[PDB]
Amino acid sequence: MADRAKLLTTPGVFGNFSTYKVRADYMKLPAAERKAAAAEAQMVIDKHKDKVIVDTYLTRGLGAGSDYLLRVHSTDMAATQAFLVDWRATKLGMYSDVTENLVGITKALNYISKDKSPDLNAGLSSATYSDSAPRYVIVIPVKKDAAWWNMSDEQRLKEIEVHTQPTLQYLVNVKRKLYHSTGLADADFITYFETADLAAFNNLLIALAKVPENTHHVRWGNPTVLGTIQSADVLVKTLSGM
Amino acid sequence: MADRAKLLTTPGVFGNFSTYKVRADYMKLPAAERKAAAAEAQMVIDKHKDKVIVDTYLTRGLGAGSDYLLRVHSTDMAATQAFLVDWRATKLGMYSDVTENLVGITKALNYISKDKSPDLNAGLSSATYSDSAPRYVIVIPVKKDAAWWNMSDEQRLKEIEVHTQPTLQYLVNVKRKLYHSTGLADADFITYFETADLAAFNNLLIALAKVPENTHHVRWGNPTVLGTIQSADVLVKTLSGM
Amino acid sequence: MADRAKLLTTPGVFGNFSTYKVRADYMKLPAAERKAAAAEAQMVIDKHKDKVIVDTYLTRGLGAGSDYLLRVHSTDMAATQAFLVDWRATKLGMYSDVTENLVGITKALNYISKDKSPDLNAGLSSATYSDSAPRYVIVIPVKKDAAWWNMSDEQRLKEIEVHTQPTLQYLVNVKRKLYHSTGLADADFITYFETADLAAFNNLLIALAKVPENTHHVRWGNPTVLGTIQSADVLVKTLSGM
Amino acid sequence: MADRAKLLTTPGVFGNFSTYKVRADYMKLPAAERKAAAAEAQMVIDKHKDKVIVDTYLTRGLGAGSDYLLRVHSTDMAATQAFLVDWRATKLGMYSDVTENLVGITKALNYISKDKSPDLNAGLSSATYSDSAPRYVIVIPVKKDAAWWNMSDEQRLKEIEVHTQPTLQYLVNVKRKLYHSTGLADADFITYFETADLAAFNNLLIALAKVPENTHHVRWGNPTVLGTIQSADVLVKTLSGM
Amino acid sequence: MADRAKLLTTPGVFGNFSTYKVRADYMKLPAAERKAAAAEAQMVIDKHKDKVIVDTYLTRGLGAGSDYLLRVHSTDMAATQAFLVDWRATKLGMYSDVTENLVGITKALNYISKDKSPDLNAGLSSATYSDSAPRYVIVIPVKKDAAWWNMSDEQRLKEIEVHTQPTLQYLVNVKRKLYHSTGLADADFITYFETADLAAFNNLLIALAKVPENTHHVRWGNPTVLGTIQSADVLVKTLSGM
Ligand code: HEM
Ligand code: HEM
Ligand code: HEM
Ligand code: HEM
Ligand code: HEM
Repeated sequence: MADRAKLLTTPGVFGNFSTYKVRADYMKLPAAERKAAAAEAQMVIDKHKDKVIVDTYLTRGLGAGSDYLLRVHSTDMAATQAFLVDWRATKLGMYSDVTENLVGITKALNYISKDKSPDLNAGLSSATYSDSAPRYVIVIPVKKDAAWWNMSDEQRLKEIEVHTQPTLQYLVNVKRKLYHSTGLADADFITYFETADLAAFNNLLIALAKVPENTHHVRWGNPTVLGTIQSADVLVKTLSGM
Repeated sequence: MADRAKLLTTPGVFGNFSTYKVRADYMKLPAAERKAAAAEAQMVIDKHKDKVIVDTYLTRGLGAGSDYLLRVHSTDMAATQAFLVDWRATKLGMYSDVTENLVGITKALNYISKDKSPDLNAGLSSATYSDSAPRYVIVIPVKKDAAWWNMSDEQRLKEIEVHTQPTLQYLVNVKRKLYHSTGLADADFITYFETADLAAFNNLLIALAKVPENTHHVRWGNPTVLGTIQSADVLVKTLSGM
Repeated sequence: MADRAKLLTTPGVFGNFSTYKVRADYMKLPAAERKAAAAEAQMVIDKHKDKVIVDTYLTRGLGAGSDYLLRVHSTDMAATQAFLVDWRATKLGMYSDVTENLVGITKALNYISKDKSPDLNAGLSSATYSDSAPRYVIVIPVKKDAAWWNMSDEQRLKEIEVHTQPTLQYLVNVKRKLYHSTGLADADFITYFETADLAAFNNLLIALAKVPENTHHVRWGNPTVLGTIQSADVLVKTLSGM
Repeated sequence: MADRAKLLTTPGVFGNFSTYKVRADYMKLPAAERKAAAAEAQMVIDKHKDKVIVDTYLTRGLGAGSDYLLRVHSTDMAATQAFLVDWRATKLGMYSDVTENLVGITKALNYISKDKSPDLNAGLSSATYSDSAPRYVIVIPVKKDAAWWNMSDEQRLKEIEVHTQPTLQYLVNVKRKLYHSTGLADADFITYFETADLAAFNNLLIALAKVPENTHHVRWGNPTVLGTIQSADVLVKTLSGM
Repeated sequence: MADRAKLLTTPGVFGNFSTYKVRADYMKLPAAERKAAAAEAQMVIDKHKDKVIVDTYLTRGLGAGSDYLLRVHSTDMAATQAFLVDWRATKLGMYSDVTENLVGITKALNYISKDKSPDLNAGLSSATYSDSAPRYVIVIPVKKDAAWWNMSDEQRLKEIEVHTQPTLQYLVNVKRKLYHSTGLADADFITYFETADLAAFNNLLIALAKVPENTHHVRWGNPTVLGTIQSADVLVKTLSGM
């Protein structure tokens, strides 16, 4: 059976990110049909609970790319697909147009490992989030240029150490997670963040804009997906006028 | 009730900018439904008056990106979202397609502070708008390249002094406001202007095109949002044939 | 009140260019409904005759960007908006989707004045169009890179003298008008041409491609709007099957 | 009747290329409505037979840009427009969305003339197509960068001689026609090919990719339009389920 | 009846790749119409079995570009078109919007041939897939810059040898097929992969990102099409809620 804490903290897990706009004729449906949408959403999540985990987020009003985001994990990529196929059959899903959908895999540390960069690795492992419960999500797709990948392992390691040094301080108020996507999407990475403090988040990304690694980005957003963390019930009720 | 002056003049405020096109079938609604739209807009703005302020602008006819613009402020990012969610549930909102939606935060001065640049700071602080009441809004999203951000604080200060020296004169007939967006949108900044004098505004932007800072812009518009300042009542009536 | 000759020949005039596609369901309306459209167009133009002038052009079949173009002038930018708001309320307008809308202002000569460049200015001043009445319009939005604007006044003057030298001969065959748009649209200029001779026009633009100024263009079309000059009556009848 | 052979083989002729998608609701129309489409197409082509010639091609299934292509020639650009206006008012036309529409003019040889390049000109003039009747069409819009146009006539001639030398051999199985578009569309040229042998065509374009001229292309496709040559009757019946 | 193994393993075969989104109103159709779709799909595949082969893949939930992919082969390009024209006439086809459609031809080895690169060719020739049956498909369109094509045959061979050396090891768990598209689509190549191991596939693409060839890519995806391999019956049933 699928265990949430394990799926969120181990290598080899597929993360499937999808954003949707609600079609204009959804709100033209009868109120009873929309009232029932929330229970249909919970049933489809529950149907797939032995294979996948699902998180929901409200993006309407915080960007033009979408109205909501789904983050789905499984050790089986096709299982994420099957969940999303069934989601699209729900009442809300049927009235949802997909606007972005990126997949990636979690991996062991390539750079800031105990073996390769022990001091920074220690700071990474010892950090503790100490703020209020996160309220916001940010997803940033990232793609690096050919020049980056053609640099040596040693050159890249140095640039990732420079990425890490000024950002460790933000682990008190930003949670991060990295997925790897080269060959599976038009991105090298999907980056995922949770925070209560968007002022801090803006400062964190400014810090990263200022390092030489940033000279290699050909995608660093587009979209930058900003949303609020919501339960599935609240999300679907909100989008259904319920 | 949220204090408008405080929200417009203090540092940690979220600005939420959204532009919409009105769908073709809105004007096919019965006249009674369109007549009721202005009061619905007033009620939703009223509902959220404890947490947000709202400004409306008519962009139809002055660009192809949108028909209207909303600028929403709050100290709580999610409160701006909640207002926009409720806006979208109004009759006009139901028939509105979002075309752009950018958010940012207000900050203390990074460069032209009393400490760092006292003469320019004094000129900035003492400037007074003296023209007739503004009639037009311009919103310009801005994003700077990695080379900009990788420059030193001193190198960047010098370029911002050069931005400021030739433009202080325009504070007699252009009002300006800066928001910071890196990590929250696909922009580093949202810039907001009010004026009665678009000839002056064109000259102002030409002056800024001519300085070295401009060599670093990867976004400087796209869209350049141009509109007229309108009350919410007049905006909604105009778009409703009322 | 508005005077066509004054508005077309003086500095400080706003030019508002807008292109539209006619939605497919317009032609599904009964002929009697479409028959009324032409009179409505003339009435809205007449309603605004004290503040604006209006020209109409048919673009269907000469590009994929639009079916028609409106060029509207006024000394008040908001008056151009008011006209287009009312245009959108007409039968044809309500079935029109805007595809591009750019505004700009007419200005005194910056470069090829008698003061700064007397020989070329004499050629500009003495040229006379001497072909048949123009049949075609071309609108070309232009934007120049930061490197252009960062060049000195003298460097830019030389490049504009090189723009002018090989093109003066085409004033026999082509009428031109320049508008300035930096800060008001995602363009530095809107350029407007009338001609009966598209062979000559092609040769003219080839001559401009060959000069060093052209190395600074980041927009030089996109869209290149090509149309035929038509009365408002003929335009609306044509798009209405009448 | 217009002289087809003359329009296809002389300078100063306008070529008008347009591609369209058939709307999803076309095939929902009653069969009797669709059955009438083919004769309507024939009638509009006949109506304009004094001023224009028309060729039809099926692109559905060979690219995502369009379902069909029209190639229209006339010595009067406005006459090509008039035909396309009337085409759009036909049953199939009313259910067609234009996706690309580019115009250009045929010209005398600029480079590989008897004057400038007599050996290659002789090769060009004496070449004969000798393969199976063409079955396929390819249209490739081309635009060259400012650096190309800024090169001297002599520099450009050399590069075009290098274009021509390795491609003359393909005149046995590829028919070519060049149109000039600068100023009339977002392209410098429209290039048109007919062949039965797409393997040969692929090899021809690879040969051209390999020459220094290709370093100057900023458009070389986008779209690359690939279709099959069809009669108007077969084209319309195919797209109408008849 | 076309010979599938021959079409999949010989030079001179046309590959036609198309992706589609299912329109929102498909699921609004009565159940009986959707239940009939799978047989209609099998009938059209059977109708064309003398000339083409067809493979089907489910892409919904693994990217935002499409809901399904068709890969069609024939020695006659027009036969692939004829199949796709009849596909679009089926119930599912009629409710499908094409999102990408690229064609190409299979060719003999240009670089890693026995004559040009015998050691690497031997490794290519001896390599055997030995993992579990593939479950996933990846399609990556590739286009190389003018600088690549302008390099000599020897220079390009060296870069393709470097492509091949680190990737031979993946032939145990990734199946590959190359098609050539210059002149036939806005791509130089279409690349096609089958695997059960997306972790391996990500590592494979990372290896290729790191070589100098990658500095020449102007397209390497866009879209990167990720799907699951499915029978036609299962594909159509899944998209029909059956
Ligand atoms: C919140 C504080 C942050 C910390 C402490 C941090 C730390 C790290 C570390 C340690 C790695 C290396 C992983 C490995 O060895 O495989 C890494 C990789 C990465 N980080 Fe961050 N990061 C943070 C925020 C961000 C943000 C905000 C973004 C994007 C905007 C980002 C984008 C990435 C990317 C794309 C990689 C992969 C780099 C590569 O493999 O080339 N990080 N980060
Ligand atoms: C109206 C007269 C103008 C004046 C006096 C002016 C002045 C300034 C000043 C003093 C700052 C520095 C803020 C700080 O220290 O943090 C600044 C920043 C900025 N201004 Fe302006 N400005 C004007 C117009 C404009 C216009 C028209 C634009 C856009 C077209 C613009 C875009 C910006 C941007 C993007 C920043 C942030 C720069 C950075 O942090 O890298 N400004 N401006
Ligand atoms: C028809 C013959 C043409 C002549 C004689 C001509 C002449 C001129 C002159 C004298 C100026 C300088 C105006 C000033 O001093 O402020 C100018 C500016 C300009 N022209 Fe033309 N022009 C012609 C055609 C065109 C065409 C076809 C285009 C675009 C394709 C074009 C684009 C522009 C632009 C963008 C400017 C503004 C340049 C700047 O301020 O940096 N012109 N032209
Ligand atoms: C089929 C064999 C081909 C031959 C023999 C051939 C030959 C030529 C010749 C002789 C010219 C010069 C015309 C002049 O002097 O004005 C020319 C121009 C041109 N050709 Fe081709 N060509 C062939 C195929 C192609 C293809 C496949 C393309 C596009 C992919 C192409 C694109 C062009 C363009 C854009 C020009 C105009 C160049 C300029 O004026 O700068 N040609 N070709
Ligand atoms: C799975 C292991 C892989 C192996 C062993 C491999 C091997 C090869 C070989 C031997 C060639 C030369 C074909 C010839 O001589 O004509 C080739 C060409 C090519 N491969 Fe791969 N490849 C693999 C994976 C990939 C992947 C994953 C991609 C794309 C992301 C890719 C893209 C290409 C392209 C575009 C070409 C044509 C290059 C050109 O002609 O310039 N390959 N590959």
